[PDB]
Formats: sequence, C-alpha cells, structure tokens
Amino acid sequence: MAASTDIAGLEESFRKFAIHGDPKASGQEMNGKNWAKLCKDCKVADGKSVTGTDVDIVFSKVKGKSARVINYEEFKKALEELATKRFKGKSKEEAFDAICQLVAGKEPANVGVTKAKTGGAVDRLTDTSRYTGSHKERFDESGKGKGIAGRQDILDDSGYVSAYKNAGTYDAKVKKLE
Repeated sequence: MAASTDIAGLEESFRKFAIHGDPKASGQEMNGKNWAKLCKDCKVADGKSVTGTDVDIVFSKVKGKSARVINYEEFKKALEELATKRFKGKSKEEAFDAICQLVAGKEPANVGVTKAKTGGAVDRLTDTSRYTGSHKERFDESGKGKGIAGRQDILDDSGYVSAYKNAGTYDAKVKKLE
C-alpha cells in the first residue's frame, strides 16, 4: 500500500538506529553494529531461528558493494530474509509486516542506554570524515548494476579433487603460481 510511505513506523525506527552518531546522515544507510543492535532491541534475533552470527551474515550478504553500511532498500531486503527465517509458510505480506511489527516504533535502548564511554573519539584530524572536501555519492542512482555485475552468490565446491593426489607439487589451490 502506497509505493513510497509503506510502513512509516519501521522507517522511523530505521532512522533511530541510522542517525545513531551522526544526525546529518538523515537515514540513508546503517552499519553492522547498529543493525546488530536493531535485531537485539527488537529481539528479532531470537537465537532459535536467527542468531547473532546469522544477523551479521545477512548484513554481509545484502550489501554487495563491500560497504561498511547498507542502504534502506537492502535493509528492507534483509528484513525479508529474517522474515522468511521465522514467519515462513505464511503469506509473504503477513510475514514482512509481522517482522516489521516487532521493530517499528522503538529506539536503540532497552529502557536503559548502553554505557560505551571509553572509546577514544578524539581522533579529530579534520581529514576524518571532513564532510566538505572528502567525498559524496555520485549520481549513479538511476543506472546501477542489476545483480552488481555477474549476479555472483556462492562458488562453493566439494573440495577440489586431484587425480591420485600429487597433481602439481600437491594441492596448490591458486597458490601464487596458477
């Protein structure tokens, strides 16, 4: 419903964790830490279906462009993932709205805030972030790569079997000389 302002509350909670640190980011992306906490605060990572590691895996999968952070589109794509982890078997819409229902409205803090005062953030060398002078996203929002380039998911093999062993000074799997 409404291809733009779909859920609202979910988008609000996204901002809550997105602007965690920098309020000028608006709410375009989210890093692995804030995303990990997002699941924790909303207890989407229940441990029985979705564990901490699995949450980091999803984040490491959907991103694609290396990226310390994922954009809103890939966030709602990640939600579909965790949704199918728990609410699978039901209606696609219900599963998606359900997982969002467990998140929407809350902020990065289970009643009490997380005491983290100890990490030296005094590294203000001006070069750090810098805003005006470093770099901003170039206009490539219209023409992006469908599946990055070659789709690229997993190239996992049985373990590379060599005839009667030996082969070439033992199993030199892409060992420098190839």
